[PDB]
Amino acid sequence: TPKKIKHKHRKHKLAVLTYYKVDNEGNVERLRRECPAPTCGAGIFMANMKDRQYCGKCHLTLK
Amino acid sequence: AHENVWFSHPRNFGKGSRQCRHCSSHSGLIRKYGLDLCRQCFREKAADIGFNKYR
Amino acid sequence: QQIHKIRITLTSTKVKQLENVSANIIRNAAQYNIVKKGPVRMPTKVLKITTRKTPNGEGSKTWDAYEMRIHKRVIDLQAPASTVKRITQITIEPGVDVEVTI
Amino acid sequence: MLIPKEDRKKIHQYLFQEGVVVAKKDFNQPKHDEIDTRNLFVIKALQSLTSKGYVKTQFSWQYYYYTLTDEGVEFLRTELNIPEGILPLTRLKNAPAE
Amino acid sequence: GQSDKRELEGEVEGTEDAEAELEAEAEENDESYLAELELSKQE
Amino acid sequence: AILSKKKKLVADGVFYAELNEFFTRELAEQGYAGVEVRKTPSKLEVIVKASNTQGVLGEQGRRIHELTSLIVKRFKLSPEGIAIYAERVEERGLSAAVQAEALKAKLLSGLPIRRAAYGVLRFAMGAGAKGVEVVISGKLRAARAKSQKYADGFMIHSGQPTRDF
RNA sequence: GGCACCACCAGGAGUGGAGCCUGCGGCUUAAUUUGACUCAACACGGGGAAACUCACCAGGUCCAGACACAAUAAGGAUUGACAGAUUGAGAGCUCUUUCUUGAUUUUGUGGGUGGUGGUGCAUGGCCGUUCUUAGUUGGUGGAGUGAUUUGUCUGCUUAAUUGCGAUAACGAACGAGACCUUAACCUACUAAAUAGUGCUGCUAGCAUUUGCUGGUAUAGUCACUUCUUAGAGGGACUAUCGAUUUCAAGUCGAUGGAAGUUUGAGGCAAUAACAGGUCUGUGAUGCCCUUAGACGUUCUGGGCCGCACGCGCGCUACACUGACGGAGCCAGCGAGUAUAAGCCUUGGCCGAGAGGUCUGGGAAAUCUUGUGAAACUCCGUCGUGCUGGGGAUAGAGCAUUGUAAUUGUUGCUCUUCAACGAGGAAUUCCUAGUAAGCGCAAGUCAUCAGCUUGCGUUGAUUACGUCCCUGCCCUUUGUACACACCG
Ligand SMILES: [Mg+2]
Ligand SMILES: [Mg+2]
Ligand SMILES: [Mg+2]
Ligand SMILES: [Mg+2]
Ligand SMILES: [Mg+2]
Ligand SMILES: [Mg+2]
Ligand SMILES: [Mg+2]
Ligand SMILES: [Mg+2]
Ligand SMILES: [Mg+2]
Ligand SMILES: [Mg+2]
Ligand SMILES: [Mg+2]
Ligand SMILES: [Mg+2]
Ligand SMILES: [Mg+2]
Ligand SMILES: [Mg+2]
Ligand SMILES: [Mg+2]
Ligand SMILES: [Mg+2]
Ligand SMILES: [Mg+2]
Ligand SMILES: [Mg+2]
Ligand SMILES: [Mg+2]
Ligand SMILES: [Mg+2]
Ligand SMILES: [Mg+2]
Ligand SMILES: [Mg+2]
Ligand SMILES: [Mg+2]
Ligand SMILES: [Mg+2]
Ligand SMILES: [Mg+2]
Ligand SMILES: [Mg+2]
Ligand SMILES: [Mg+2]
Ligand SMILES: [Mg+2]
Ligand SMILES: [Mg+2]
Ligand SMILES: [Mg+2]
Ligand SMILES: [Mg+2]
Ligand SMILES: [Mg+2]
Ligand SMILES: [Mg+2]
Ligand SMILES: [Mg+2]
Ligand SMILES: [Mg+2]
Ligand SMILES: [Mg+2]
Ligand SMILES: [Mg+2]
Ligand SMILES: [Mg+2]
Ligand SMILES: [Mg+2]
Ligand SMILES: [Mg+2]
Ligand SMILES: [Mg+2]
Ligand SMILES: [Zn+2]
Repeated sequence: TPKKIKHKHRKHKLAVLTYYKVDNEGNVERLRRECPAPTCGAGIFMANMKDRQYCGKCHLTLK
Repeated sequence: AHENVWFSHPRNFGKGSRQCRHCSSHSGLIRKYGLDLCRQCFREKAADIGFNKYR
Repeated sequence: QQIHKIRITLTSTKVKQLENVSANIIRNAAQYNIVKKGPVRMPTKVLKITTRKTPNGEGSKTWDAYEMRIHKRVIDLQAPASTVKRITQITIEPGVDVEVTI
Repeated sequence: MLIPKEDRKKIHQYLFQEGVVVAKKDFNQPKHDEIDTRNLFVIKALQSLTSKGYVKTQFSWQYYYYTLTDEGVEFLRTELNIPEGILPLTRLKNAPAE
Repeated sequence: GQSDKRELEGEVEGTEDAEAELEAEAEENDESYLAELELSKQE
Repeated sequence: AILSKKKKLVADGVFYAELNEFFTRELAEQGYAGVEVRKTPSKLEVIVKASNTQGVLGEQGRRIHELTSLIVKRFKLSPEGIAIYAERVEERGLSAAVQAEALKAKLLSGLPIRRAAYGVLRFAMGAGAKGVEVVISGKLRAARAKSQKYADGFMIHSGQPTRDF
């Protein structure tokens, strides 16, 4: 078999900018349907992956 | 994932299920009276344990 | 919880200290007007282990035969429970262990 | 080794206060029976500490005997941000018997 | 010690170590804030 | 817990063998001779015989206190159930354990074998031993290994008395 | 010269001949891991391997690479990850996939660490062998310039350099012997409701004579220690008497004795030595190799069992001194568990069996257990026949253990019913409760004992001698060897 390469972490550079929006003279936006599991809660967001939404704290997907 | 595969094979009721008290061995184990010692490790500890040669 | 038919079980590897504790208790059960049964010599247990001499696998097939002896004696006493325990502390020996069951 | 900071903490407040640690040689053991973390974490965490001259290590009959150096009480005095009243438990100047 | 020397100067040197140590050791015999509290004072 | 009579006496013996080697590895430098386990009500007296009773209880008995804690944490013993005492060996010359450990600390210093070997032949006899024989085998700078024998006085070889004297 | 059943003699049992079990070589293999080659390699590495063990093979994961640096790095160094693809795999192993953790950590440098990787011809320790043969050594004295020698020996005797004796030797030490363990004796002590017994309470059956067999008995709050157990002792020292002998050491006969072969058997065991075997027992080691695509370690599957062949340790047998079928029915050495990870398992109940199930006992002289074992004995069937000897090979089916039984683990049922009609040249073991049968327990062990280590049941023939073969020791001798004829 050919030599394999281990996976390396792939950011976005400030991935967090996309999770929130700011209304001119406003309050929190809460854009990425935060997880309702008791483990996560605020600051833990779902994943706009496709036909599912994933949160990394508790490994679960929706729709 | 890996934790469910790493060291996943059962390691009970086997020879690899047990080891020497002193030399972590799998071969030549002595289980009488719950010694759990390799037969080589027993000779070097027999006097200390309290086993002596009389007959 | 006064007078009590009490059994004391003595086990050890060495017979000299076992018989001294056994004799010392019988002696102390003499000056004290107590009735006693023993000592009773239980059949000695020979713990035998037979290994091969060679750490490797070469040579004449020679074997070690190690041995251990366990001698067990039980003595029955008719005395109150407080009295028997203080006798045990009087005749305490490091080698011999004592278990007392009512 | 990748130990969570919280699991590393419990290893240090078991080593300080009873400055000795005993660990059986099994890497997949869920609990070292004294430090609520993996047994392997205890071995590798203290292998670094004995690697950096803060604990002595002795091995006999598939068992680890970790003892805390006098140099290590000062190290956990500062890194743990603990009060400078130290005396782990071994260094309680209990004195021996003659 | 494969020589007439270094065992000669091994015997007299070996024996003076013990005589000095037997006598030194036989003279040696003739002559001879806590922590958990601080973790709880967060009241 | 509930342990048979045959296995319980063996467990006490197995405990002595493992405990003795632990002291041999840790207190090798202090001329460790042997250990005596004195069981007693409400306490487990352990008597260690060493050439140097200053090392074993160093810095206000730091070592014996930090060393007895290592036995409570490994055999799940109650903290009060064990007490360790360090006792000096009276006649060091009559203890082959002390003489062999003493030999190791000299051979590791680059000292010639002959000076080390004659140092134990005369030290044992000075303590009053009837006889002594030292055999050293191995390799020293030379590729081929050899064994040497320095006897002295009277030595017996066969029968029960070798287990007694 | 001398000793010896790892030598023979007189003999017994055999093996080699057959089938199968197992080990070794070879062949084969993807791998069929490896050590060992006369005694002293070949049922040996406690090596009875389905996984593990595991070292081999085909693949797949992890770092469990500590620590000082340097780099990268919070505007995130990095770790875990659903779903789908991929994969043998519900391995985020990898790929699409954006979520998550947060200075623990990723990369480079040194430095480590780990190896059933190599070297037992670098070593420790251990073990085997010369060899358990009887040998080894120093003080004073004699001899010699000396290294050395005598002591340490012609003879007799012994298991023995162990003793008598001779004696330039005298007097001694290790080894041998003494010593330790075990087995056999003690109606003499010490006691025993975890051992046994007689009586006695209470109780059954049978003949009625008051007897014979039982059960019960942890209150009969009995008696006893012979049998059983084990601690303190006693007992054998070749004792007494006959023979022989240097009248010595001893040896052979009787008598007494439990024991008269060192009373039987073992355990320990000297001076040196071997390139003996093990780094595949060790968190014992030096050095070399390897160290992230590992030779580390782990998961899955296979292999160590693979088969035209030679060799070694063994088991069934070749029948009638026997097979079966019923009936009789006696040991000893031992082991045994808990919130486990499941021990020994009776008794009851199912099942032809194997086996299953429900209770109970036992951490044990208490219960399994009197382990009611097998050879064996009695009465029958068979009737010299490849037969009812023998039970391979194989087909079909039923249970147990285990994640997993296919290359049948093992057990059970039916069927199939092969070589073998006592084995050439050779060669092994053995002298009294010995050989031979015959089983049982413990180790390995979830399951598997044709293996070992022990134990007891039945129980002999033939020596109690020798140097003829073989091996070893001593003395004399030769030597150009001393790394010592592997010269
Ligand atoms: Mg060890
Ligand atoms: Mg030197
Ligand atoms: Mg002697
Ligand atoms: Mg002897
Ligand atoms: Mg013959
Ligand atoms: Mg063999
Ligand atoms: Mg396997
Ligand atoms: Mg595997
Ligand atoms: Mg491996
Ligand atoms: Mg290793
Ligand atoms: Mg060697
Ligand atoms: Mg002389
Ligand atoms: Mg002279
Ligand atoms: Mg002269
Ligand atoms: Mg002699
Ligand atoms: Mg009764
Ligand atoms: Mg004997
Ligand atoms: Mg060699
Ligand atoms: Mg070799
Ligand atoms: Mg091996
Ligand atoms: Mg790998
Ligand atoms: Mg490897
Ligand atoms: Mg295989
Ligand atoms: Mg094989
Ligand atoms: Mg095959
Ligand atoms: Mg054999
Ligand atoms: Mg046969
Ligand atoms: Mg029959
Ligand atoms: Mg029984
Ligand atoms: Mg029959
Ligand atoms: Mg037939
Ligand atoms: Mg038949
Ligand atoms: Mg058949
Ligand atoms: Mg014939
Ligand atoms: Mg023959
Ligand atoms: Mg022969
Ligand atoms: Mg098998
Ligand atoms: Mg078996
Ligand atoms: Mg075997
Ligand atoms: Mg001859
Ligand atoms: Mg010559
Ligand atoms: Zn071992």
